[PDB]
Amino acid sequence: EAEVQIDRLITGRLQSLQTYVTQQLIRAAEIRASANLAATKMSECVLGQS
Amino acid sequence: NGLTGTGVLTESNKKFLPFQQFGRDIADTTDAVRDPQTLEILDITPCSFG
Amino acid sequence: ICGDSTECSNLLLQYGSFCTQLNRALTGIAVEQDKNTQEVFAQVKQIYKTPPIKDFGGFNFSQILPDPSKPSKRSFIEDLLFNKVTFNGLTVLPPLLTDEMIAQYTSALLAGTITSGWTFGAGAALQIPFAMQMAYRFNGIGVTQNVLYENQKLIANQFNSAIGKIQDSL
Amino acid sequence: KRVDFCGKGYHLMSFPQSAPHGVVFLHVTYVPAHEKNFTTAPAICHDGKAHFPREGVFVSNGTDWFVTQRNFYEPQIITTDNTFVSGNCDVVIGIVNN
Amino acid sequence: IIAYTMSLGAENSVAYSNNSIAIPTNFTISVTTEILPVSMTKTSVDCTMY
Ligand SMILES: *[C@@H]1O[C@H](CO)[C@@H](O[C@@H]2O[C@H](CO)[C@@H](O)[C@H](O)[C@H]2NC(C)=O)[C@H](O)[C@H]1NC(C)=O
Ligand SMILES: *[C@@H]1O[C@H](CO)[C@@H](O[C@@H]2O[C@H](CO)[C@@H](O)[C@H](O)[C@H]2NC(C)=O)[C@H](O)[C@H]1NC(C)=O
Ligand SMILES: *[C@@H]1O[C@H](CO)[C@@H](O[C@@H]2O[C@H](CO)[C@@H](O)[C@H](O)[C@H]2NC(C)=O)[C@H](O)[C@H]1NC(C)=O
Ligand SMILES: *[C@@H]1O[C@H](CO)[C@@H](O[C@@H]2O[C@H](CO)[C@@H](O)[C@H](O)[C@H]2NC(C)=O)[C@H](O)[C@H]1NC(C)=O
Ligand SMILES: *[C@@H]1O[C@H](CO)[C@@H](O[C@@H]2O[C@H](CO)[C@@H](O)[C@H](O)[C@H]2NC(C)=O)[C@H](O)[C@H]1NC(C)=O
Ligand SMILES: *[C@@H]1O[C@H](CO)[C@@H](O[C@@H]2O[C@H](CO)[C@@H](O)[C@H](O)[C@H]2NC(C)=O)[C@H](O)[C@H]1NC(C)=O
Ligand SMILES: *[C@@H]1O[C@H](CO)[C@@H](O)[C@H](O)[C@H]1NC(C)=O
Repeated sequence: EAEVQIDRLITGRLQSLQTYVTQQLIRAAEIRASANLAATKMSECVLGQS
Repeated sequence: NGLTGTGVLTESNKKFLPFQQFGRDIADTTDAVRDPQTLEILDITPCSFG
Repeated sequence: ICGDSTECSNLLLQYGSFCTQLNRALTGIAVEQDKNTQEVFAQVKQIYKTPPIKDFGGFNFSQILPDPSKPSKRSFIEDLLFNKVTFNGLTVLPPLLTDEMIAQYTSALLAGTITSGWTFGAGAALQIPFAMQMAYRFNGIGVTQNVLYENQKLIANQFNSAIGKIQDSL
Repeated sequence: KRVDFCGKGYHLMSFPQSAPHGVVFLHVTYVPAHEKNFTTAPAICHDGKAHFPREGVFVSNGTDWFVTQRNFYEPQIITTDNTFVSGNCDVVIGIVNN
Repeated sequence: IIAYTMSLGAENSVAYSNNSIAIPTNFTISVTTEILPVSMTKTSVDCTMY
């Protein structure tokens, strides 16, 4: 039944890891959108008059 | 003293008080312990990986 | 999950391949971060340098140009910005580009836009005195270039005042 | 007109082509080359008046002086048709006699 | 295999002066590609079968 105990630990920790990974993916998508905006602004307003 | 772990043991300059047994920093991470025979402020550091 | 335990590893082995996808997602995130930085900063092909003598018609750019005395080769405002803002199986990977290279790109961009105008964004940079570049820019916004050539001193003075105020506010 | 949106350089036109799950754009752009050094000046003082170019810039190969369009070398003789007058030649920094 | 430090690119000092300009005399016409995805495959999945 120790193996049952480790089963409980495993499922809990794996669920926590999955939630963390999903949050990371969402935040990275947001950051990528902001980076695209920054690159467009830098190309259009620094290398030429907008 | 029945507490099992793995790491590298180094002399530590932490200032305990005569009634503690083992200190820590955060998130239930044991950092320094006191050997029953000598009563020395040791230190625990995880073995390197990557 | 296991923390160096054989039994936990054996029990986790029968949960299928969940960890490969987990590692693959984080690797994609890291590669995306590197691509983001590279595509937002690496905009030019060569590294430009400002001339040793700096007489830009009265405009003063000393606050933004890099200072060779500092080892970081960063400007005043960059230093202010950098100063103002502050293991159980997890690791942190260093960025592909160090800060010195980012500073070098910024300096190259600034020198190119301060000497050759907007010409360096299309082909080869062509030199142009700074006053008659601001003349072109006023012509672009809808004001005849007579205004700049008649109020150059006032324009430069109030530009310097604005940059000083922005430095103080930051 | 927005710079570097589609193609590096001044944009002329584009052509689309299909792909299995996307599109391919062919951008046609204009890029200058074979530049030459010249000596410039912001305005021209004449009869005590200041002359500015309607559209172009003043250059000279050593003498003469000419007006030219910005993106292509095509000198022309300076005339009252392509220049306009505003004020006397006493305040501009860089005024030249001609 | 050789490991080195990145080269950010070429290096040049543009010739700036307060009474000198550079004007082009000839031109070239260039054609460049750009590829953009717009769609992906449509899939459907049933529970009781899966
Ligand atoms: C451009 O602005 C800078 C502001 O930092 C000027 O540098 C100051 O100049 C004054 C006058 O000599 C000195 O008292 C300060 O100590 C200087 N500050 C620093 C940080 O060096 C600079 O002189 C200005 N440029 C010109 C051409 O006047
Ligand atoms: C600058 O260009 C002008 C125009 O081409 C040159 O003037 C001509 O020079 C040729 C060569 O001697 C003469 O045959 C023409 O009669 C000139 N045209 C005039 C005077 O209207 C001028 O020589 C050039 N200067 C330099 C220094 O290259
Ligand atoms: C371009 O810069 C040069 C060098 O700074 C200026 O030449 C100076 O002109 C003044 C005014 O006649 C003289 O008193 C100086 O002796 C000149 N310096 C040298 C080194 O010869 C020139 O006037 C500037 N041209 C502009 C601002 O249109
Ligand atoms: C451009 O021409 C004007 C008029 O010929 C020059 O103005 C004269 O300059 C001389 C010498 O400096 C003075 O003695 C006269 O008093 C000036 N006359 C007037 C009405 O101002 C002017 O110097 C010339 N510019 C250059 C750069 O030589
Ligand atoms: C335009 O004039 C400059 C001034 O002599 C010519 O020389 C160049 O000057 C820059 C900056 O001092 C150097 O980086 C170049 O290496 C120089 N070119 C040489 C030595 O061949 C310049 O060649 C002339 N032409 C152009 C297109 O700039
Ligand atoms: C502008 O550039 C074009 C192409 O770079 C030049 O045409 C070339 O001229 C040389 C010399 O006669 C020939 O060997 C090439 O075969 C030509 N190329 C083509 C595609 O025709 C043209 O002469 C240049 N014009 C100017 C004024 O510089
Ligand atoms: C335990 O015994 C050893 C050997 O006699 C001695 O060196 C040590 O000081 C003792 N420790 C305590 C806490 O009495």
